Amino acid sequence: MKTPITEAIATADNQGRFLSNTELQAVNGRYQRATASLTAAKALTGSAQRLITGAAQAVYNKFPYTTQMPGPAYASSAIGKAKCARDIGYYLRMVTYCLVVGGTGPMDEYLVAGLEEINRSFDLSPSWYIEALQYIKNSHGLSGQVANEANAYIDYAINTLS
Amino acid sequence: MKTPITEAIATADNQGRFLSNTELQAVNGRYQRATASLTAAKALTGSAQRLITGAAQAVYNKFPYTTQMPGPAYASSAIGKAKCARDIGYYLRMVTYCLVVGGTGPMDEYLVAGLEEINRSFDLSPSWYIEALQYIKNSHGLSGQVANEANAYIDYAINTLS
Amino acid sequence: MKSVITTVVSAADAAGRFPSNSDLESIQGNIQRSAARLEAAEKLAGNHEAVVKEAGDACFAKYAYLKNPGEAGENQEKINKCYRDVDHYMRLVNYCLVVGGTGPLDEWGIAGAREVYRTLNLPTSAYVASIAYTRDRLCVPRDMSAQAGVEFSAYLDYLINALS
Amino acid sequence: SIVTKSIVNADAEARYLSPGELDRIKSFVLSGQRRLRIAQTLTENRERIVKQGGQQLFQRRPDVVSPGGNAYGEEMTATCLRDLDYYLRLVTYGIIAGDVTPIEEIGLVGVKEMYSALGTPISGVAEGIRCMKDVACSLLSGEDAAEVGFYFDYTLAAMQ
Amino acid sequence: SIVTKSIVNADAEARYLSPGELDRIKSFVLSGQRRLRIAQTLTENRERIVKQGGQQLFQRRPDVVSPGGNAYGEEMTATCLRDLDYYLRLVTYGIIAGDVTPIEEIGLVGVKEMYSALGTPISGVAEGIRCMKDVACSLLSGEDAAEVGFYFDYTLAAMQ
Amino acid sequence: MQDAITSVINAADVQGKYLDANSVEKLRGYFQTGELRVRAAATIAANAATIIKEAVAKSLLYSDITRPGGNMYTTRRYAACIRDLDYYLRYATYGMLAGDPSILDERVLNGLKETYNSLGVPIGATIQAIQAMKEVTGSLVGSDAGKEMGLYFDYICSGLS
Amino acid sequence: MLDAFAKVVAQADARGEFLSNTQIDALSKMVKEGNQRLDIVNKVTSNASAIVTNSARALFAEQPQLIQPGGNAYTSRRMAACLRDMEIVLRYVSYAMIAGDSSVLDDRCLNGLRETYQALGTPGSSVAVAIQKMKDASVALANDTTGTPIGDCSSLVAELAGYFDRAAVSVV
Amino acid sequence: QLAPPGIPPGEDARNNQSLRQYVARP
Amino acid sequence: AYDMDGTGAGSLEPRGIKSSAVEKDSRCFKVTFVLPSQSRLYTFRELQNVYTTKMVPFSSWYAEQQRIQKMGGKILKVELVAGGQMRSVGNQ
Amino acid sequence: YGFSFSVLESQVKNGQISIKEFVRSLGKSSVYQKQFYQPYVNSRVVELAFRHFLGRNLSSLAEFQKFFAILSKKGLTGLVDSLINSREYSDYFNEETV
Ligand SMILES: C=CC1=C(C)[C@@H](Cc2[nH]c(/C=C3N=C(/C=C4\NC(=O)[C@H](C)[C@H]4CC)C(C)=C\3CCC(=O)O)c(CCC(=O)O)c2C)NC1=O
Ligand SMILES: C=CC1=C(C)[C@@H](Cc2[nH]c(/C=C3N=C(/C=C4\NC(=O)[C@H](C)[C@H]4CC)C(C)=C\3CCC(=O)O)c(CCC(=O)O)c2C)NC1=O
Ligand SMILES: C=CC1=C(C)[C@@H](Cc2[nH]c(/C=C3N=C(/C=C4\NC(=O)[C@H](C)[C@H]4CC)C(C)=C\3CCC(=O)O)c(CCC(=O)O)c2C)NC1=O
Ligand SMILES: C=CC1=C(C)[C@@H](Cc2[nH]c(/C=C3N=C(/C=C4\NC(=O)[C@H](C)[C@H]4CC)C(C)=C\3CCC(=O)O)c(CCC(=O)O)c2C)NC1=O
Ligand SMILES: C=CC1=C(C)[C@@H](Cc2[nH]c(/C=C3N=C(/C=C4\NC(=O)[C@H](C)[C@H]4CC)C(C)=C\3CCC(=O)O)c(CCC(=O)O)c2C)NC1=O
Ligand SMILES: CCC1=C(C)/C(=C/C2=NC(=C\c3[nH]c(/C=C4\NC(=O)[C@H](C)[C@H]4CC)c(C)c3CCC(=O)O)/C(CCC(=O)O)=C2C)NC1=O
Ligand SMILES: CCC1=C(C)/C(=C/C2=NC(=C\c3[nH]c(/C=C4\NC(=O)[C@H](C)[C@H]4CC)c(C)c3CCC(=O)O)/C(CCC(=O)O)=C2C)NC1=O
Ligand SMILES: CCC1=C(C)/C(=C/C2=NC(=C\c3[nH]c(/C=C4\NC(=O)[C@H](C)[C@H]4CC)c(C)c3CCC(=O)O)/C(CCC(=O)O)=C2C)NC1=O
Ligand SMILES: CCC1=C(C)/C(=C/C2=NC(=C\c3[nH]c(/C=C4\NC(=O)[C@H](C)[C@H]4CC)c(C)c3CCC(=O)O)/C(CCC(=O)O)=C2C)NC1=O
Ligand SMILES: CCC1=C(C)/C(=C/C2=NC(=C\c3[nH]c(/C=C4\NC(=O)[C@H](C)[C@H]4CC)c(C)c3CCC(=O)O)/C(CCC(=O)O)=C2C)NC1=O
Ligand SMILES: CCC1=C(C)/C(=C/C2=NC(=C\c3[nH]c(/C=C4\NC(=O)[C@H](C)[C@H]4CC)c(C)c3CCC(=O)O)/C(CCC(=O)O)=C2C)NC1=O
Ligand SMILES: CCC1=C(C)/C(=C/C2=NC(=C\c3[nH]c(/C=C4\NC(=O)[C@H](C)[C@H]4CC)c(C)c3CCC(=O)O)/C(CCC(=O)O)=C2C)NC1=O
Ligand SMILES: CCC1=C(C)/C(=C/C2=NC(=C\c3[nH]c(/C=C4\NC(=O)[C@H](C)[C@H]4CC)c(C)c3CCC(=O)O)/C(CCC(=O)O)=C2C)NC1=O
Repeated sequence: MKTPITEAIATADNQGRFLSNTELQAVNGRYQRATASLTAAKALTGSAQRLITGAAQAVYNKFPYTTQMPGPAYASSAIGKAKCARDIGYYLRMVTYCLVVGGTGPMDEYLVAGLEEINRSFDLSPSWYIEALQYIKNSHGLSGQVANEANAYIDYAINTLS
Repeated sequence: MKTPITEAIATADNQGRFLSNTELQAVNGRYQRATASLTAAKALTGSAQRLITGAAQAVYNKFPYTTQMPGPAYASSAIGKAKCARDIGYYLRMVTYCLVVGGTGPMDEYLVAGLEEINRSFDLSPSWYIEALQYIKNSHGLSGQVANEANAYIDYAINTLS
Repeated sequence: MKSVITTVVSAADAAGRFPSNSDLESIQGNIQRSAARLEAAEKLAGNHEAVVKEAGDACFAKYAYLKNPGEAGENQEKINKCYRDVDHYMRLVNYCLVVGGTGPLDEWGIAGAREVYRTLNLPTSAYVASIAYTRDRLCVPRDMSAQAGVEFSAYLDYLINALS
Repeated sequence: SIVTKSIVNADAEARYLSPGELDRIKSFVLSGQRRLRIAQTLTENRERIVKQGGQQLFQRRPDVVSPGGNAYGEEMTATCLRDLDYYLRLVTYGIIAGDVTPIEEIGLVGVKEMYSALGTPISGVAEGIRCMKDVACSLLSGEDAAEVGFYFDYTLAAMQ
Repeated sequence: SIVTKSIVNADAEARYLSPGELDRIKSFVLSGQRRLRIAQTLTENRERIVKQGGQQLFQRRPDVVSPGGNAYGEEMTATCLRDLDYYLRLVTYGIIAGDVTPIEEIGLVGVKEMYSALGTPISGVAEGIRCMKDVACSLLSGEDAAEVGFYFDYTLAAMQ
Repeated sequence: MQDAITSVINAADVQGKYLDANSVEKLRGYFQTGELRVRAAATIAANAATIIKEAVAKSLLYSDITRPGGNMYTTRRYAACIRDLDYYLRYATYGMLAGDPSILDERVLNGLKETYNSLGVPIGATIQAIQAMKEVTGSLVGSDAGKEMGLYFDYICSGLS
Repeated sequence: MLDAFAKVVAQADARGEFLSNTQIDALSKMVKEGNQRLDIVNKVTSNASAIVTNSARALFAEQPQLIQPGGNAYTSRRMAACLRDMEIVLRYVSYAMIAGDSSVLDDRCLNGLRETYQALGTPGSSVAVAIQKMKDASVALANDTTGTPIGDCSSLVAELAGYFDRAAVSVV
Repeated sequence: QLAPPGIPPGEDARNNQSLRQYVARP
Repeated sequence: AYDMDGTGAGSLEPRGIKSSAVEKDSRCFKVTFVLPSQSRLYTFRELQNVYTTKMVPFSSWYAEQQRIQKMGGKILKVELVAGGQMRSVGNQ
Repeated sequence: YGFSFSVLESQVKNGQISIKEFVRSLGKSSVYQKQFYQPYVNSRVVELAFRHFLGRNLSSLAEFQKFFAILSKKGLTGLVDSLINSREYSDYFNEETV
């Protein structure tokens, strides 16, 4: 779990020493930034079903073959359209977890680690999820440093898929 | 390079001993299978352009969005079409190298080491190259143990892509 | 029935000896070779109506003159008998693979065939156009195994060598 | 299902269920996990199993779609594929019920009276289900294709 | 067996065997390796399964062996255990046949007429088979004891 | 005459739709209890006569329906009872396996209370016999299996009332 | 790790005995099987990706509670570790098929695998379902002709089923 | 099952050990 | 089920024909007999042939053979066409 | 409904079995018990048997209890065989008249 709190503890514990001001300053920067981070976590949560149902539609309009091809990997039946919107709500739920914790720690273990073995095995294309994450970036409707904290964890997910 | 000859040398040189009959039989079996493999490589070479033009067209039929979507990754323009018939000829040439050598060595050193890193970076889909390889497995026209040797290295590349 | 048994019990019976070790050894060859030649007896049996269909029309594609009046394949009934005869020659080859020798061919199809094909004015070259088409339609590891294609072809062109 | 007619069998005979009947209700319910996976494959492949099903049906029976055929025009051809969607649905019921009892009393009992009374060639609709069978068994492994194909050919048998 | 009455069922109905019938003949023959092991356990345990079977039978029903009981004396008590050796044998047949069809037409059909006509208390012989069941299921694991005990209690049901 | 699978297929078929996640969700719930129902139906088949002997002796054995004038006096009338109670313990076993009480009203409940009124059979003593028979059935098959077998007994008692 | 030929020699050396003539003929017919054994190993490794990803897809359809939030195979890393274990077991079973002996399979794949899954909390009865789904997916792929000559492979496919059953009881 | 832990299966040293000098495996 | 459940005298279902037929028996006879009606002269129904030869099952031959003599019939010949003899299992 | 008993129309049209045999086998069929046995009660099954295998209704109360106890103990195969094997069947229909 990459938190700013736990990266400070692991830095002091690599050399067997107490928490100095090198570490208390690192966890000070979590608390100054936590005001803008915790307001983005409520705004992305409160408009989640608008963003999940909107971004699932954004993939079908860019990739129309995913609703036409036969196979278990595509969203042509109702089973595949339900497993598509499940994944978009997995990506949105990880982003709000990172804004709550402070660092890119929840989506490292729960989302990114092991992901490209899954997309290669189950024949899922990572360009579908980039297009869905591009929709949430342009449509959360936030502004200021609330938007900059949210756009950073969205862009962190886009770089892992690309 | 992985070869029945060089893997016998490397397993005796690791132990630090002379080539016994454990190693003289592993290269005897390479010489028995070499007649089937060299007829399979002479036939795949002489019908390469038929297999290259056909396998690229077999990908544009299954995935017609690859000749439609704009961007650098897709075979929409004449430049992206030329970089696709070059990719099929790379996958086919490594199969005829593996038949000549006698193992999955030339396509390890030249094609499949680093393959998942250059696909994810340049945003290529491994499902495009599987359908290009299922065509060659169904259209080389070989028979018997000549086709058993050719389809063994085609099926090896499909396992790394998937 | 000229076979591997009926040469070692026809030569021993004319000699008046028991089956010695020279004749038990000959039927040991009837266990190793018969693993392959029954496979060509089984693939030919399960696909016989498509082989003769693919072979019997090559008699008429090569020689198109048979459907002229006065010739051999002139009407409906004589065309069906011409496809019947290639089914016969494909049946005795299935009988010869399961016997072990050329027994059912040398007694039942070959012997007397040069006297009926001259009397009934059948062209015997039209028969070997159908059998030699079947020998060259044979893909060796696709139709059957490698060895079963040797056994099936060696009775086929023996039948060609009988008719020509 | 196997549960309901193993009961009504032993029901009529004035007896309970034997080990032969209760070791198969037992054997069927442990099979139930694998049955739902098989029916789940055919459930959201009806777009490809029906449309490719009517693919080979018209290539093998152009009379039924040609002018004068029963399924001629934009109208009847839509209903021409509607029945295949029906029978593909009943096969999903038979796979989950472990028997053709759902297919029996739906789409099989008195089917010749309907199609004879509709002017439809009953042999033609039998050809349609066979074309769906090759598409269905091509979507599953060998262990499954011995089941999914197994219910189609029963429907083929009763439909002629 | 399950093979013979799954046939005569589909025989009477003028039809072949469904997947529900043929996926169980299939499921039964793969079960055949495990059935012979179970019957092999009871085969050379008849010395203990019968003798301890009549152990609890007399402790639970001393009337039948007391003077006046049907199995009184050295003679009847030997035949008293002979019937238990019979019914223990038929359970080995039912386990291998996968059904009580061997136990049905041997030792069950008209059994009340025999034992009523012999003066034997039919409830007493039912108590004997139950005592054998606890000895038999004590010789096998839980997965097997749900079968070997399963055929005894059917014999208990039909024997009253 | 529908089991749990037949009822699930009927409702999913009657709307013309496939077996969605909710229809298969109940079917998976039925297959989970498939192991429990057979063992429940196993022991009930073994102790059929013992269960009925326990119920009548515990509910209506010595009451004055058993004595002269009561509804169960003559031996033909007494013998009809255990014949009659055998169906309730038997058909309840079928409902426990099928997981659906459709077989009960199809083959037991319809014309039943209208028949006992004709004969003059006391419905009050009948239900208490089935209630006592339900009580002993929970002894054999256990708690949850008794909950399953007991769920169809009171279904008979409810409709027979 | 010793193959089927060295298993006979290892038993004879502890007796101090030469191999008798009825033991050499039992080993000369293992050579005669030969090509049929390498055809089985070629068919289960050429399709080795398809055996795992189809049997996994058919395992969460029957048991959907594994991929719900709170299930043992819900995340990216826990799903990839599920497909990883199935490829390891399938790898070592094909090692025991080319050897003719299950020695390499339980030396370095099955020792402690049961106690590993108890420590992690992985349901070992559901892991055994996945081994059996890979068993018949590769048994059915062993006895199809598709480029092989026609013959009897029935004793070797029964041998391959025994390795999948040994791995499925050594896991729970 | 398998061999015990560490024992290479098939290379056991107690295969044809005499009983008079046999030592029980801990 | 079968006809030998325990029924005999003094039992609730009436004392009747009890056959020794197993569960779903598959043995059947080939019988031959004449059976004059002996009731047409006060009923005056139409006449039917009384000489019949038919396959009766083992499950109900005894009832039929017990009844054919009830009305004065004479049995000319019977055989067991289908089924075995002394067969413990397999009559089903 | 396109039903078919080809085996029974075989064995009756040749005369291998009587009409009474063909009628009894029809009664023990499964297309019958699915029609007139499963949806009804053993009480109602007894009366529906008389309309079919005897062409008349029940006559008395004791004629019920004799035939209900038979169906009570042997089911459909025990009831229809007890009607076809009665004397009242034979007086009206023996082996040839439907
Ligand atoms: C050219 C001469 C020639 C022969 C003489 C036989 C020799 C012969 N017999 C058997 C082999 C055998 N022979 C028997 C026969 C018997 N065993 C008995 O206990 C009975 C007394 C008797 C039966 C009649 C059996 C049971 C086997 C082993 C099973 C078998 O191989 O069929 C084998 C196979 C095993 C081996 O390698 O030895 C051979 C080659 N075959 C030949 O090709
Ligand atoms: C028992 C004996 C037996 C055989 C000998 C074959 C013979 C045979 N092969 C084909 C049919 C075929 N045979 C081949 C094979 C080949 N085509 C060539 O030109 C190459 C020489 C060779 C490659 C190995 C192909 C590719 C077809 C299908 C297309 C065609 O007819 O050529 C047909 C027509 C019916 C069919 O489609 O199968 C027949 C009779 N089948 C048998 O049952
Ligand atoms: C035991 C093996 C066996 C055979 C090999 C055949 C051989 C054979 N063929 C024919 C008889 C015939 N065979 C042919 C055949 C042919 N004429 C043609 O147009 C083609 C050239 C050719 C077929 C490709 C015809 C047309 C007849 C009928 C001759 C006639 O009616 O005049 C007859 C005369 C009796 C008859 O069948 O009518 C016989 C013995 N029959 C056998 O029983
Ligand atoms: C190095 C690569 C390599 C392989 C992958 C194997 C594969 C292989 N198998 C066989 C040879 C064979 N292969 C089989 C196998 C089968 N037949 C069936 O019907 C079953 C489907 C299947 C069982 C798995 C049989 C039965 C033979 C014997 C040939 C025959 O008798 O026809 C041969 C040819 C031997 C010959 O004919 O001379 C080869 C090359 N061997 C190798 O050297
Ligand atoms: C001087 C006297 C003397 C002996 C009697 C033996 C006694 C003996 N037997 C075994 C060893 C054994 N003994 C048996 C015995 C049997 N197998 C069965 O299935 C039946 C129960 C029975 C055959 C009749 C078995 C299977 C083993 C092997 C145990 C194992 O490896 O797990 C061992 C362990 C060492 C070994 O692996 O051999 C010893 C000391 N050794 C001696 O030195
Ligand atoms: C919490 C972290 C997490 C992620 C990211 C995750 C992804 C994930 N998505 C999957 C499947 C899927 N994903 C999709 C989604 C799509 N296909 C399309 O065509 C659409 C365009 C797209 C929707 C955007 C489909 C259709 C499947 C089913 C594929 C199959 O079962 O073969 C699977 C395969 C196993 C399963 O069915 O559950 C995984 C593991 N699982 C996780 O636990
Ligand atoms: C010898 C081993 C070897 C392999 C395997 C290899 C693959 C390879 N393919 C590439 C590009 C490419 N590959 C494709 C191919 C396709 N896109 C489509 O639309 C089609 C569906 C499909 C072909 C059928 C295209 C269009 C590009 C250009 C992508 C780009 O320039 O961004 C690139 C990017 C570098 C470049 O521009 O050349 C590499 C490294 N190179 C190698 O040296
Ligand atoms: C679930 C079991 C079940 C079936 C099968 C079923 C069939 C059914 N098929 C119908 C019509 C039809 N069905 C066809 C079918 C065909 N034409 C062809 O050429 C082909 C051979 C064949 C299809 C493969 C046509 C053309 C009509 C319309 C006939 C008309 O308009 O006169 C209709 C009348 C319109 C309607 O209500 O749909 C019914 C009820 N109903 C059921 O409940
Ligand atoms: C395979 C099915 C089968 C059975 C069960 C069977 C029973 C059978 N039990 C018999 C006797 C007997 N059976 C008993 C039995 C008992 N006494 C008791 O107290 C106990 C309650 C009970 C035993 C547990 C006695 C005492 C006799 C001798 C009765 C006499 O001598 O009058 C006899 C007569 C003597 C004989 O031929 O053995 C038969 C045929 N035959 C069969 O074919
Ligand atoms: C399968 C569904 C089903 C049921 C339940 C059923 C009941 C039924 N119960 C009957 C009688 C009877 N039932 C009883 C029962 C009782 N007396 C009591 O005091 C108790 C409260 C009760 C026992 C629990 C008695 C005594 C008779 C005989 C009545 C008489 O002779 O007048 C009769 C009259 C005919 C006969 O028994 O042969 C029927 C038809 N029939 C069916 O088809
Ligand atoms: C000797 C060769 C060898 C094997 C085979 C092996 C297995 C092994 N499997 C593991 C985990 C695992 N194994 C599974 C597998 C499953 N869970 C399920 O729900 C499914 C039923 C099943 C397969 C589909 C899962 C989900 C984990 C991750 C457990 C966790 O991270 O909490 C782990 C824990 C470490 C890790 O995360 O990688 C080891 C060490 N280790 C070895 O050294
Ligand atoms: C009223 C005049 C009359 C008689 C006598 C009669 C006999 C008769 N005895 C029968 C069987 C039988 N009869 C016996 C008798 C015996 N086994 C022996 O070892 C003894 C020697 C003998 C006892 C004394 C047996 C064992 C069967 C059953 C045969 C079988 O299942 O194959 C059957 C076959 C059907 C059935 O029992 O349900 C009939 C019809 N029917 C009649 O209408
Ligand atoms: C289950 C065992 C069994 C068999 C086999 C059987 C046969 C049987 N075949 C019959 C007739 C027949 N069977 C045939 C058969 C043939 N004509 C030919 O040329 C061919 C050689 C042959 C067809 C292979 C014909 C034409 C009739 C009608 C005879 C007539 O109307 O006179 C009849 C007369 C009644 C009827 O068909 O309804 C019976 C009972 N019954 C059985 O219970």
